[PDB]
Amino acid sequence: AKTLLHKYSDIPEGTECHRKAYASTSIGGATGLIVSAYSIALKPPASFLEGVARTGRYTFTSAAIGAIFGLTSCISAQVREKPDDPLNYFIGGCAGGLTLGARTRSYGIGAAACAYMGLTAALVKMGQLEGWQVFAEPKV
Amino acid sequence: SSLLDLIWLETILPKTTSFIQMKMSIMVSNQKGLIKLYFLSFLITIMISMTLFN
Amino acid sequence: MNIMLTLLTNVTLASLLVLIAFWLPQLNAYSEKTSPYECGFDPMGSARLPFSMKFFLVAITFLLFDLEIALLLPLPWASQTNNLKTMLTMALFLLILLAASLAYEWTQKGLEWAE
Amino acid sequence: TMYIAFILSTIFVIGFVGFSSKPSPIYGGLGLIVSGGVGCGIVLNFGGSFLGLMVFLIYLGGMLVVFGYTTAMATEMYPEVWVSNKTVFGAFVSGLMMEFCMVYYALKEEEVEIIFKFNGLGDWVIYDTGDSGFFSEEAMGIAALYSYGTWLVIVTGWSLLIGVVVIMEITRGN
Amino acid sequence: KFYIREPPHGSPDWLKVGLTLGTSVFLWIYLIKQHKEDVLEYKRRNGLE
Amino acid sequence: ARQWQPDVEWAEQFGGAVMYPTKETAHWKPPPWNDVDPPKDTLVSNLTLNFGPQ
Amino acid sequence: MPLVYMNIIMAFAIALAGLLMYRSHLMSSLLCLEGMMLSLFIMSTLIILNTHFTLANMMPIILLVFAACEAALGLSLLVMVSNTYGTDYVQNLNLLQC
Amino acid sequence: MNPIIYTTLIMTVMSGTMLVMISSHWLLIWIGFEMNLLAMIPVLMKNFNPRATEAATKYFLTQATASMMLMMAIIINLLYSGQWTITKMFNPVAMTMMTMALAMKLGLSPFHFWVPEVTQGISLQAGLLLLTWQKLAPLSVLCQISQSINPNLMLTMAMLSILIGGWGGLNQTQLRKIMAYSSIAHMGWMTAVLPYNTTMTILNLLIYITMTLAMFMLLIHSSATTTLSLSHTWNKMPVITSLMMVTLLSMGGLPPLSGFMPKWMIIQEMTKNESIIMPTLMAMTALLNLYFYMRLAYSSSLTMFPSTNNMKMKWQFEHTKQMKLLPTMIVLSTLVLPMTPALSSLN
Amino acid sequence: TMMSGRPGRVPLQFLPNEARSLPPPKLTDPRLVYMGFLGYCSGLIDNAIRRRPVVSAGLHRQLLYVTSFVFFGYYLLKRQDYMYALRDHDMFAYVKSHPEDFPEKDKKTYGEILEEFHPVR
Ligand SMILES: CCCCCCCCCCCCCCCCCC(=O)OC[C@H](COP(=O)([O-])OCC[N+](C)(C)C)OC(=O)CCCCCCCCCCCCCCCCC
Ligand SMILES: CCCCCCCCCCCCCCCCC[C@@H](O)O[C@H](CO[C@H](O)CCCCCCCCCCCCCCC)COP(=O)(O)OCC[N+](C)(C)C
Repeated sequence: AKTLLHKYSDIPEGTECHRKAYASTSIGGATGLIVSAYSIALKPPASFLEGVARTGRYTFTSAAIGAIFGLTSCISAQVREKPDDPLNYFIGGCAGGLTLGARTRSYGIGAAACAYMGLTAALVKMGQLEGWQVFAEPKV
Repeated sequence: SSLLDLIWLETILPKTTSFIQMKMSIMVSNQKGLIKLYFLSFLITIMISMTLFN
Repeated sequence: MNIMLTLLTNVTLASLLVLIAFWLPQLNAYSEKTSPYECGFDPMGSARLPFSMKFFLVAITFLLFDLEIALLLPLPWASQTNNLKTMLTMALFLLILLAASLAYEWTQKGLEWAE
Repeated sequence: TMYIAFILSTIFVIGFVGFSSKPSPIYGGLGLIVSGGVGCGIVLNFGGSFLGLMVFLIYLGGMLVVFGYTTAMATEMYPEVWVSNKTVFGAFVSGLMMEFCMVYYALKEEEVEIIFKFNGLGDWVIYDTGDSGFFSEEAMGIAALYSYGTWLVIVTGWSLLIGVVVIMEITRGN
Repeated sequence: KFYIREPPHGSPDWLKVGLTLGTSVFLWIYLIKQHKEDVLEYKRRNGLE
Repeated sequence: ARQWQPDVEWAEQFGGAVMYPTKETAHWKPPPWNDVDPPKDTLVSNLTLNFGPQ
Repeated sequence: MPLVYMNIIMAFAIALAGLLMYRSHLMSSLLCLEGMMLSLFIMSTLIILNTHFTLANMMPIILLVFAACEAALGLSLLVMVSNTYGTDYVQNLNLLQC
Repeated sequence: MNPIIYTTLIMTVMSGTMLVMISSHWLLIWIGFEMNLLAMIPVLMKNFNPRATEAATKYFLTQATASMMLMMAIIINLLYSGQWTITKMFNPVAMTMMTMALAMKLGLSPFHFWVPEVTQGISLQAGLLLLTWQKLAPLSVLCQISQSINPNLMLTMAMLSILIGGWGGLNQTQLRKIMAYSSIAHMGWMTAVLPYNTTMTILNLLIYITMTLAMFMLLIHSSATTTLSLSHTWNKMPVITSLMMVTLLSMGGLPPLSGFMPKWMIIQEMTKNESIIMPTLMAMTALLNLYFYMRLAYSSSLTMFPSTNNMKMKWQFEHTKQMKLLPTMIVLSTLVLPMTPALSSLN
Repeated sequence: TMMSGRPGRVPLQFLPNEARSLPPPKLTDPRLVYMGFLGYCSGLIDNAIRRRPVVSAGLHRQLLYVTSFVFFGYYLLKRQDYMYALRDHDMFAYVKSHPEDFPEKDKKTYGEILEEFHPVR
């Protein structure tokens, strides 16, 4: 987890779009694997083949979302020549939301996911820029 | 009155949020109460905590 | 080392006796000879069906009292201490609590088998 | 060296793999008895004869009750054994393969697990040169439960008495 | 006699009433004395009066 | 000409096994009033033994 | 750390994974629970005997005592469940839901 | 159960918790946990029925697993330090095991399912004792070992607890399961503040215990275990419904009630440590708890549901047993906001 | 735990000896009056729950409620004041002992400080 995030962040912002897409795809695949493992544990499938099918579907959905987000964000940053701009991450997040909507075959899910993932990704970019921290170290 | 106030402004914030919360509530609370299932969940949690937390 | 050799010798002798028993004599086996024994007639049920245990509570009490005696076993070495009064007090305390457990179960009818 | 402690530890892990693959409580108890005896051997080699014999005796007594309970409560028409079931055999083989892999890696190189760092060397190496005289340190430390450890005796005896009360109360019914 | 059955709290429980009043009075006088002692000790320690 | 107060339809919408029923949760049923489930007609199945003739 | 400690910790992990993965019987999970405390006993006594912590030699005995209390508690619950349902299967403990 | 045996079992539960709280030795802390569990099982099984037996079985399995993991952590810590004293743990793996075990004992997510299941299984008195006291002990251990807690693991489990509690409570319609999910959310808040100010953890614990005692005792007084059962209480004793409504408003965190004080202090304390996203998400997620508290308040006090015909006989009769300290719990859970700076006395 | 384990702390002591040098709360403290008000509210709620006349019945019981709340509030206020005095004492001592960490800065007037002007139009 931390190693994957370190790789993704160590690739520079506006360069190496293929490596950025690979790293984001790996992160998405790991997230999908975790979600699928919890789904298998909590809602058991009727068969081993059904379990494998569900795991593959969730993993591919997450990996596709990650790949689309990373590729779109890096390409947008490259073409605009404006790294460190939250708009690139917003575009990547909405592209990932559209990918989720396509995977689920639902326009409403696609639209809501585009909005929410775009806001989340833009906020993550702003946090990287401004030094925001979620799990802050204790002090004071 | 109709398209914006009664339909779209209602759909964007309060209706969509309520629908998402209801769906997540159903997902969380829809359990059969099987110790086998949620102990397997415990095992997955323990492995994840040991590996991905350093 | 010597104890391992002794255990190996005993196990090997017993296994050799089993091997001689199962390979020396003439064998004739058929389905009627190897059928289960129930006094000349066929068994109605199976021997793997549940078998009620009328002393299930005495077994649990046995677990607890067995670990009580595990606590009591190191007493011979405890008698070499300088704190003889404290040692004697704690030994008698453990034994009195064991007696209290026995008395409680006896009066509350835990020692009676289920009917 | 003779690797006696390592061999015994491997047998200990094998018995755990057995009763954790969980064929049926009869064979689970058999594997647990084997593991208890082997652990008695391990701690006998390390020095504690009283502790080894005590844990062996306690588990022999405990598994005797489990046999009677599985005859009454946890039995079926065809009790499962390790080769009888696909799941049980799969889990048993998985555990054996994992133990073999880790043993081989540790013997071939100083294996650092994702949790702890282990060095492949002598259990005889790790021992201490010094000796006692005319008494057993383990026996004296255990016998110190009555001179020292007055508080431990009190809480332990209270817990045992309340345990008798509890088992009587749980099985009351009505 | 309105009630066919004697109410549990028909008559005051004089023991409880006396204990209540005594406890309240004791707490009040103890609080007054404690405050007076606290003021005196504070003044003595700080060298005021 | 008076304030509206809930009726049987309202109460019954609040009286299910769970809020927001689904297929599974509609197959679910609310627990008994005194929390005591009716006894199950399990079979004792006493052991049958041939005592004799040999 | 010697390989003996590695094997004992591995045995504990195996017994923990056995408990968390029920099959049908409650008794098998109880046996997995008893194995975990056996591995804890062995690990504790190996650590204590190696370091000559003399006063800590009584700790494994207390560990065994409370293992016995847990086993007694579990067997009592098992007999109650079996009386109610006819079998010690864990599938019958489904009246309560999350 | 004999009254003497019941009171000796209650005293044994309390003695185990007190041993945990006063011990300085990890073995004695483990002994206290074991004694607490052993005496706590019959209390759950006090009223014998299959649901109580199942709840006691699930509680025993979960607590035995947690105690085993805790002892493994203790032994691993002893291996790398030779120390039995409860201080900062010297091994990160042992600390992770200890955190997992204590979280499983407390019911923090993803170790929460047993909380609603067991609480629905057991009676109202048993649920009251369970929630209150069995949260009281592990939190004291966590406060003792707070300086080595992994902030990431602790805060992840806390946010999971808040989210899961809100959502489960949204779905539930049984009062005991509602209480259990509310408990999960409040434990989330306390353990979220835990790595920064154990004083704020203690303050939240006390306020939560007061509100939970008042709520459970009101349910016991009204003999209501479902929403529709509680909907008949306005026609028997309308005062109890009003007090319950004010207590529910307090639990939801509305100012100026006593439920606002812990959330306020925790948000402030976390903000001092440069945490903003976490307090904002935690504050926004509590709206779910407030929603299902308000849904419960609509049915019982703010609207008048249909009643039955035997309520007339119930009118003719009077409640006999008197709840101990119910008025005090009602007042402390609603009206002590102007007394906030006493948390320094709590320090 | 900030002040837990502060040197010289006696365990399980609600009020130490060094707290006697602080001014005790006045008996007419507004916080004490609010504690008495909480006691009175508890008494009224007791009467209401037990279905006695709320304001009239149980005057002795209501007096006991108010008195208990005032008593405990007095001692709680003393402990709270002591803890705050202790905190200020420690903070001042640390600032005195670490001058390099808490330096006095030269004061500049607004005639010397330059601030950017942002017109509102
Ligand atoms: C006291 C405890 C330990 C006991 C150890 C052994 C004690 C007995 C020692 C003397 C045994 C004498 C041989 C008896 C063999 C069985 C007879 C039998 O089956 O006959 C029918 C069968 C008849 O065979 P058949 O071919 O005619 O029959 C065909 C089958 N039917 C019947 C259907 C037609 O006899 C044989 O097969 C003869 C086999 C060879 C006999 C001699 C070999 C053994 C020699 C033993 C020497 C001692 C050392 C080795 C033995 C082990 C001890 C160390
Ligand atoms: C008859 C008159 C009325 C009596 C009513 C009594 C009801 C209350 C019972 C008294 C409770 C306090 C017991 C007083 C004697 C015990 C002394 C000891 O416990 O006091 C200190 C500790 O006491 C308590 O911690 C603080 C007592 C104050 C708690 C009540 C106020 C809580 C704040 C709530 C603010 C808003 C509500 C305002 C009140 C209405 C000791 O410190 P220490 O041993 O080292 O603590 C170690 C653990 N730490 C460090 C982590 C804390």
